[PDB]
Amino acid sequence: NATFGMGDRVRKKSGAAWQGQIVGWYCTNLTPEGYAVESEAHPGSVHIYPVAALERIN
Amino acid sequence: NATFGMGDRVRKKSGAAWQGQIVGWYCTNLTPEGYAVESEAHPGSVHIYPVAALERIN
Amino acid sequence: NATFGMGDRVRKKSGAAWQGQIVGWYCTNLTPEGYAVESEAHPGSVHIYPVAALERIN
Amino acid sequence: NATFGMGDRVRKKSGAAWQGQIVGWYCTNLTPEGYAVESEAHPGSVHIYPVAALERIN
Repeated sequence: NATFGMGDRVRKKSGAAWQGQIVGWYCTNLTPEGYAVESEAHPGSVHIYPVAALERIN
Repeated sequence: NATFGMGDRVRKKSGAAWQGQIVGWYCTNLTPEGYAVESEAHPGSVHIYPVAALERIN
Repeated sequence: NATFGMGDRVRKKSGAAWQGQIVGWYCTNLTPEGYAVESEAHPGSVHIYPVAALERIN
Repeated sequence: NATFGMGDRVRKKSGAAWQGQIVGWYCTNLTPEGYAVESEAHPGSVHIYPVAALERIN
């Protein structure tokens, strides 16, 4: 039901930047569809974001 | 292959504290088995950790 | 010029929760007045937020 | 008493990567000397770390 899948390259749409691959997912009441994204610039660094904060890029 | 599953209550074993439910998972080369945990004290706040940093509690 | 000072007890006003003492500060173009807050529930755990996200409590 | 000052360029020494400018500081019992660092790769993104995790670079 997934907007993204593992390995998709995405970026944060606005505010503080973040860009890299989907490496996981999470689900809470506040964020029913969330993803973990490993930075392509800082290997090993991972942030989690709601789907609405991210967009897929080539 | 999962050490934990969704909804398990866990806590960080040492250093900065964290405690609440598993709400997701992630996988990188640095952390091949990682989990997202929603704080039971601060609803909506989620941290991600490697499995070795966490332990299941009742 | 500080809205808060070290040791003030504050909480996040909305969205994911966070509550505890001011333990530091930071400044970027996106967040020209930001604070570090140590959770009173999870000792050692610290989040940083823009001033507009926080409010002082007793 | 500061190891680093505002604007110093630093990087994380090991594990997950992080690199950019010092933009703040914090102090807790677990981390009596900590810094906020804004990523030079992801503008607006800031992480906090203990001094021992960081090193100054040119």
